[PDB]
Amino acid sequence: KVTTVVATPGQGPDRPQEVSYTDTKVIGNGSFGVVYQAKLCDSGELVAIKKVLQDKRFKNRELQIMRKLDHCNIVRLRYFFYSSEVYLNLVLDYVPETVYRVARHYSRAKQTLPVIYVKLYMYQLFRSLAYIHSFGICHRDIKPQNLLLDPDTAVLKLCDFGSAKQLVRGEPNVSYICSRYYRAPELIFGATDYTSSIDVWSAGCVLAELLLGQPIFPGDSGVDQLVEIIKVLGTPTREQIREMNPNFKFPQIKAHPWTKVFRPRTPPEAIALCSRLLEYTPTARLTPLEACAHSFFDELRDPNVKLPNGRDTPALFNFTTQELSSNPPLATILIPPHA
Ligand SMILES: COc1ccccc1-c1c2c(nc3[nH]nc(C)c13)CC(C)(C)CC2=O
Repeated sequence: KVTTVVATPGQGPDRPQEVSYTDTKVIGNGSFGVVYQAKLCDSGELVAIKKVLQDKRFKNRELQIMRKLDHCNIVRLRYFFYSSEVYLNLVLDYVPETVYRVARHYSRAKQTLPVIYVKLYMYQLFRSLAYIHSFGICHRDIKPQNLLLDPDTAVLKLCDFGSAKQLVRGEPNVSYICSRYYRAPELIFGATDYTSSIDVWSAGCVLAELLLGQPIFPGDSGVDQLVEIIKVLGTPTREQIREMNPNFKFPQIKAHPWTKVFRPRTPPEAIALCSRLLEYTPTARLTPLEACAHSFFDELRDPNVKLPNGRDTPALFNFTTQELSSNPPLATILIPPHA
């Protein structure tokens, strides 16, 4: 059974072309609408299609954002089209697994994902974040379930830009965003003048989860989230609280030292990385490019590095000027001699 529609390509000139697909199958939903998988008739390639109710009182923000983005570690918008009350259909690349699902197979077997995979996956997530943040886009929903994963190639793609937004100095933003477990403390204190650094809090939570086998901060609610954070970081400094929201009763608790938090044969360089990501003071957190340049990811800059299945690594070093624009000298670390 073949559906043909007139769709504009995601990146190109506004040149609507007939597109045909088959094998339609519901795989998802949300308050937005429904998500399908489909096979493109021409290439045979697989696709997800996010179908979203649109009014005419607004440009869709997810769409605006997806048309600007072009990057190996971000899911690609292939086409978009309208259908029957009118819906928007985003046609995305389909990747059958996520970090969350892969990590969960490990965890259900009381096992720990090998560190090489943790390096690969985290590195590519940091790239994707350098890319979007250079446009001033904040994802606002970094979690393992939103990291697409081809486990044979170890390629990771960031997906689900339905909370993503451009942040502008002096335009306030909603404090209750991000999935709870991955939600930065400034957000829990109700900050509305936050930066892109909330995505970096989230990323360190993903890293920490991948080293622990489970979420580091499993909060009963928006507010118990803060308590869970405090058990590990301890109560924040008066200056820390001011850096989060310059404008809540909790007892006084000391920091658990970072080395006691993770399994004992955990590499120092992961702990060191983690600790510069899960900082209270938002401006103390590493930028995504600085995090890519961290020494934890040095195995990935070795010229002989190989996936455990014997294949080569995916592309790790093909940086664009866009991608490097926040700190260009980092290229000396980032692009190693052998490229
Ligand atoms: C907007 O939809 C998504 C949002 C977040 C994560 C994945 C998807 C979607 C899904 C999957 N692969 C995907 N590849 N590409 C897309 C898109 C996508 C496989 C799952 C995890 C089993 C189901 C799913 O929803």
